[PDB]
Amino acid sequence: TVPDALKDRIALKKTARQLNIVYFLGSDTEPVPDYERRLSELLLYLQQFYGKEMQRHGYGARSFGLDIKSPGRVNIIEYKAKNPAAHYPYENGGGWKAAQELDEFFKAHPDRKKSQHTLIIMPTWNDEKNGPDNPGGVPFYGMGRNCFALDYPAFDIKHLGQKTREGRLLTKWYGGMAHELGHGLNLPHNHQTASDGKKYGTALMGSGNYTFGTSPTFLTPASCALLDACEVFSVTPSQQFYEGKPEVEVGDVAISFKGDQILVSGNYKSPQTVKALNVYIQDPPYAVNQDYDAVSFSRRLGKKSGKFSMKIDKKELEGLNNNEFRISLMFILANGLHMQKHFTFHWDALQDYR
Ligand SMILES: [Zn+2]
Ligand SMILES: [Zn+2]
Repeated sequence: TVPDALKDRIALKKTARQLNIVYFLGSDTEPVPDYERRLSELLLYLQQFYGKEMQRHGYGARSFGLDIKSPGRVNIIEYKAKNPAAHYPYENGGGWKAAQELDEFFKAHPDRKKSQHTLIIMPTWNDEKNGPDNPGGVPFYGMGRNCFALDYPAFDIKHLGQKTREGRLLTKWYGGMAHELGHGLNLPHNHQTASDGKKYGTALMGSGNYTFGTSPTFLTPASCALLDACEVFSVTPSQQFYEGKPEVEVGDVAISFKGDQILVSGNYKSPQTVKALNVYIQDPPYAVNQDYDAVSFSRRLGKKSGKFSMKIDKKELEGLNNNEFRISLMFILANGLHMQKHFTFHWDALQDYR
């Protein structure tokens, strides 16, 4: 009743909002057997991973909230869809179609919606391409505050880390869920620093979807700074999330290069508290799926206005190898919105900025 992988687990702080879990069934789709237990175990272990990382970074035992209906059992919404499975495929807006239908379901049942974040899980298609040994066919990506992942018969934590086809399949699809959930929880891609890579392994939002459960995987300071400002990690019920627009004035920005060091400083002013500054340094190209390489840093601010100061060591920029690089400054607000400013440089023609 308790898998071995959950025997080591921490008590977590109650949160003001919880991640919704929807098991999304096409009108012609049968659940994968034993999904309530299998997915509860996997989700509770995922919750442990995120909560232990938040604690290790100084935020206390805070994870994404889950609605628990009995010991070891998540309150999963089993949703029977209006249309057959073929109507909500990975491609061509299948995920948006599912999400719109769930918007209708939550409008008609607002008691069952516990936050603005939802993880939708669909069973694998079973055809000539996909099946229990090669899951796929369904949405599998982040979509705003929503994210999509899948289920299949061996999607069971008992295989975690095992040197078997089931174990390798699990790290692929469980690591995948962990990473897509990160996107759903407002996380962009980022890469571990050189020092963190040596101590803690592979960043989950970098290539950690390939390592989760098999080799050491972790969450960066910058990811934890965003989770600190994510609705389902809130221990402050007075705080409302994601309303309005990010309003930050950023002035007197200086970026200077002195030996091996990158100096970043400036001032900020917001009507909201500014929780933190994340700094991302990456090689081109810069699209939202060409940024697995962005090495990230974070600094706590915690005021509505003030100055920021940061020295970044170039030797921590593990993996970067382009003459051209971009520094992004991301200001994270208390309501979970953020704004960014970008600056591009060239190592062979380094120009201090303002
Ligand atoms: Zn991703
Ligand atoms: Zn890049």
